[PDB]
Parts: sequence; structure tokens; C-alpha cells
Amino acid sequence: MKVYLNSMCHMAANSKTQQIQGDDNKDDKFPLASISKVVTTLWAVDRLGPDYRFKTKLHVTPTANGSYDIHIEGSRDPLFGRNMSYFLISELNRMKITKIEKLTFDENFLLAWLAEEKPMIGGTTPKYDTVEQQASIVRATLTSSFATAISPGYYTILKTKAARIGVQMSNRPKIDVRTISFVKKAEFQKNEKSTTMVLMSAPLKTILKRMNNQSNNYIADNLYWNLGGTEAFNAYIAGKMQADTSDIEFHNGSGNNEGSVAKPVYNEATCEMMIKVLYSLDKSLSAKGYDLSDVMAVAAKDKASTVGSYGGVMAGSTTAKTGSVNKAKTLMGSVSTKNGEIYFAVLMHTDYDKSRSDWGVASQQIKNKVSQLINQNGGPKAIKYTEQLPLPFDKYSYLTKA
Repeated sequence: MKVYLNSMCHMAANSKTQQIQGDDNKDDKFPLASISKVVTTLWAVDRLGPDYRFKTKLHVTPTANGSYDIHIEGSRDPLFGRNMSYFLISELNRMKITKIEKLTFDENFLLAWLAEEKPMIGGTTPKYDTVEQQASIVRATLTSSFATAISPGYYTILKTKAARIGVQMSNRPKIDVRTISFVKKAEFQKNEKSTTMVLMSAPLKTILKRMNNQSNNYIADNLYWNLGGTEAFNAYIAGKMQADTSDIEFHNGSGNNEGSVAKPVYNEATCEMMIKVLYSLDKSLSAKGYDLSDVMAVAAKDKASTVGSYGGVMAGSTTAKTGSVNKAKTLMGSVSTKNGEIYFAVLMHTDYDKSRSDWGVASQQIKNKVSQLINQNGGPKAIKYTEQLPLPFDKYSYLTKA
């Protein structure tokens, strides 16, 4: 690979002028890769708030034969796949539901079994043209995965993690489901003897922490669509930053290639816009009592993240999001130094076709530049942070009768 710097820039968090320091390319657009996910994080924090929960509702009606019909009124929870399903099945059994006759769901019930795994973390997030096409696929996933025997290995890994955050799950959960179909919200009205039960996701801050630890494309793309997509994003950023297409041009929430191999399309912005995003996201989280480390990964301390391997002066001092696509490798976040907290962004150009004997070049240049920033500012100052365990649910997610 051959590499060169597109731009690097930075700003003290307490600057009274909010002038951004950096090279002469700091106001030129460059591909962002997954540092796009911090922009989606800021939009989601501003629109929904860090303590927002996706409230998926189950409408449960007893049946004549002693079982239940259940209709899922979806919430567009963007992290509802295998692990939330396992928790839901545990919770159904805790609520004495073991057999379902008719399971139906609406167009806001988004289910992607592998949402937190390969290949959805790094894949092209499915984009459906109609709700019927989406639901065809959700029905198939409910039939093949939700309704069939639970994997003992994945389930016991989840249950042990859930216990660490104070959530109870049963040892041998099991559900039987007779029939599964799509019912649009406009075609659903509850039965007279139905009980509504609410399954809340973990708070948005936790969903964002998991996304920004893993670099999860599925979660990022579905948050961006849920908030209105590109037309809504462009208006949000024009109203928030007085920015326009010359500052920032997005097409999806993840930063992944949104086009074809021969016509690729990547989110782009200027380095200065990345600093203004971080300043605004830090300000919105502080108003709710949170820090960037509540939604972004901490070097070394978040071992289940793309910066768990980072060491040196960044370990424990630096909160940051990585990105990589064919032509760009990027990093942005904050460094905590003896002279205070400093926002930064580093945007590198990569060419993988050349000098194939050379690898890890852009990553190591970025680490060296960020380390230098910390050291010019008196060295690292450890932040206050305990490694989080961000699962799709928490101890307030239990099914609860409304």
C-alpha cells in the first residue's frame, strides 16, 4: 500500500474561539469511511436523546386451545437480531408463554439475525424497496431462526454476559410457533382480550456504543434511515451547522460504499466538519450527564472494539472511531492530555494496488500523529472510564404489561 495525508486537524475542547488548527486541506472534502458513524451518532443523540429506548410492543391474546396469538408492533429497533430474540424468548417463557399459534408483525419490526456479527458489521446493509419485500425476509428469519431450537453455545455466551449486567435469563428457553405472517400496522387492531407487553431496547447510548465499538454498518445505516435518510440529514446539518454539500455530503449512515464497484459512492466531509461534529456531540451528551466514552470506544479499555489493540499514550486517554475503505483510512475523537481534552481528526489516503510489500502504513501514521498530539500537550491523562458491556437489552428491558 502507498499512503499520503489528506488532512489532520484538532481543537482544544475548551477553546473560546472554536478556531480549528490544522493543515491547509482542513476545509477540503475527503472520504470518511466509518468515522461517518460519529455523524450518525450526533444526529441520533440530538433527535432521540441518549436515554431513548425502542419500545417494541407485543399484543398477546389467549387462544381457545390454550396457547397465544402474538402481534409484534415494531419500534424500528436497529439492533434486533439473534441476541434480542434470545432475550425475548426467555422473557416469553418467564411470562408463561411457550406456544404461539399465529405470530404476526408489522412493517416496523426490523429483524436481522446476524445484526451484531459477520457479515452485517462490515456488509452492505439490505435496503428494501417495499415493506412487503422486507417482511418476506423477516417472515423467513422468524421461521428459520426465531422459531427453531436455540443454539446452546451462542445462548450460554449471551446469558453469561447478561448476568454481568444484572439481567436474568432462563437456562433452557424454548418457543413453538405454528404460523407466521406479515400484518401492516394499518391492518392491525388489537383483540378485545389482548394484553400489550412492552420490550424496551437498551438505551440509545448503549446501541451507539455497540455500533461504534464494532463499526457496525447495519446499526448505522438503519439509524440514518429511521431518522429520515439523506433528505432529512441534509436539512438537519444545514440547520445545526449552517453546512451544505460543500462541507459534508452523505448518502448513508455507515460510510460504506453506497454505489457499485465501477461507480462507488462514499460519504465525504471536511476535517473541520468532523471537529464541529465532535464538539456538538460532546455538548449534547454533557447536557444529559454523559461523555464521548458513553457512545464511542476508548483505546485499550474497550477490548471488544476496533481500538482495543491501541496502546502507548493513547491507551486509556483517547476516545475514538476508526474508519477504513479502499481509498481512505481515518480516525477521529478526543485525546485527554495534561493540558486538557482535544478533539482531532486524521484523514489518510490509501492506495492498496502499490508497493504491496508495505502494509499497516496508514494505521501506523495515524497512531504516530495522534501520539505526537498527546505528547506535545504534556502527555496522556487517563479518562474516568470503566469498560462497558453493551448488549441490545438491559435490566429495564424485561417484558412488562402496559
